[PDB]
Amino acid sequence: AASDVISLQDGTNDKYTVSNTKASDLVKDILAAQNLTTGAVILNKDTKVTFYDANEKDSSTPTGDKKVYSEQTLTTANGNEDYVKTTLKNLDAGEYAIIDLTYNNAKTVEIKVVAASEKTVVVKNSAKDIAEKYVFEDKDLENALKTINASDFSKTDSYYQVVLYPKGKRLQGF
Amino acid sequence: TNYNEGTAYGNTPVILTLKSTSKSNLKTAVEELQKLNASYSNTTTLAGDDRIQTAIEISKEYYNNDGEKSDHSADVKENVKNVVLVGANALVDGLVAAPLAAEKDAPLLLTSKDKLDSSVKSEIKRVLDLKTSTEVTGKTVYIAGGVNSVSKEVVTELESMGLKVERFSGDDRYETSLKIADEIGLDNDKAYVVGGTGLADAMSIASVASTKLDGNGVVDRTNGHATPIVVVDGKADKISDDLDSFLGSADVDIIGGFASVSEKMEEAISDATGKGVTRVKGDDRQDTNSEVIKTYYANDTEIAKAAVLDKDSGASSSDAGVFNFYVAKDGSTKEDQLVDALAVGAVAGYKLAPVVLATDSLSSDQSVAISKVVGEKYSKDLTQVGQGIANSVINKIKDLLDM
Repeated sequence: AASDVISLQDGTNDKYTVSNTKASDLVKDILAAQNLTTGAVILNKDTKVTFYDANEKDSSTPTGDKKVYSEQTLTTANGNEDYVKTTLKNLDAGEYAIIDLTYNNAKTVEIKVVAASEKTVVVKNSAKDIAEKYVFEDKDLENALKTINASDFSKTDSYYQVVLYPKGKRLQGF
Repeated sequence: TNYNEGTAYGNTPVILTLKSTSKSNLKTAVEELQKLNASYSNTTTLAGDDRIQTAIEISKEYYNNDGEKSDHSADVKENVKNVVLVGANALVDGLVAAPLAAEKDAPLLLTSKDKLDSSVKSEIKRVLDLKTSTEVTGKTVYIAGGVNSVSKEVVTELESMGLKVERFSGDDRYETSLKIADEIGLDNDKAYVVGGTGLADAMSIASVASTKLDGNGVVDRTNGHATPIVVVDGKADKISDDLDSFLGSADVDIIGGFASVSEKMEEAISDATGKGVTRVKGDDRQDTNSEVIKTYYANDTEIAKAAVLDKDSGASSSDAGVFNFYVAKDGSTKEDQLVDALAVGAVAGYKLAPVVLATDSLSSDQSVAISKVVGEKYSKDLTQVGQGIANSVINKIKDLLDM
């Protein structure tokens, strides 16, 4: 719901990742939040969707990767709801998008849509199969520990949880 | 629609959510994941089905493969012009060949007695960049051992490759070691002494001997010189004239206990030199191994100061520590299993790394020694050499290395 996009700027965090398998609702929520007529915080109607390919580089672009497709301002007025939804859903490996959100609060949030499935592991030796198949950056795994090792660290719906993004798949058989 | 809490990677295959009721179970899962993730850049295993193949694996890793870097984080030599060759069943002949391999910028390879192995002949061609299109010139193979260790047939085949061959050998362990030491020379006014039965003691010190020092004792892997090792009988009263004329007036450190080198021999060397002899001793292989590590790889030593400058060039002498480590067998069950540490010695000199000798268990002295010399801020590295070292040992060393 539009609540979900407005919540993104409720805290000091302004960097998020959404799975492309949720592209329909994502776009729904973004348009819903910018079409809000009565909420205390409303998303501006300037939401910009830029597309990149990670497997080809360009140091001049903000992400450092060569841009692909067309830069879109997603609004119901611009009628580009279907191009963005279908492009996101049909992203191939290595292609992604940065959606830049601006609010009437004058706040900004960045959402990254990656061609990735969502999977939840519940825990140990469990880490073995995770590390055999995928490769991670240590700073990410370190920061994960830095949040687990804080007094502020709380449970999410009866569960302590952290979210990890592998850089890619590890070569197996060697 | 989950709005996950961070920026991902372009090639992120899956968005993993690790969850648990217990903060402890989640803590260990992510901790173990960090360690198992770094193990692919932390640990290496250079091993083969036998001694001959293992030495080839070390040559493939550090010589003419990826090039030389200024951090000393890649190859010992990229343009290799020399090779040191030893008999695979003749450890006693090549015992002190590691500092020779260091001075000659050469891999140390192993061959069979009678006829050169095709495996090794291919390796020599590889590391020396021998091709049938160019004249084979300026390329030398130094054989450490006698005709009973490396045959005459090996030499004639090495000569059919266009290679120059130089043998270093004598009538026994001690003459051969003296011939090798005489090639290296006393540019650092020092020599290391070991006993004829102190095979594990020579393997512990090979690392330190192969470390190229400059004139002031700083570590110069560019214009520096290694230190020779000499084998002595022990349980004997006099030194030969050859050893006397070699040693002259140079500093001497005897590695090993009094069963390896007697007090009588210690005083003999003392008198010929006219100087005091140092002794790094222990009661066993692993005790002498620990003592070598504690002594020569301590924080105040030059090896530690140079080893941190390879991790970060702007590091102070207060950051000194050891960051690279090697582990091989100790040869308690079978003494010839020490030959896996002979090939690595010169490499440990370049990488500024001790060699831990342990097959089935890591002694308590070794554990304390590693904890006292290991670095603090930067990452650590562990290379296992050979097959057959117990997982007990590797995990223990990894714990000590913050790994």
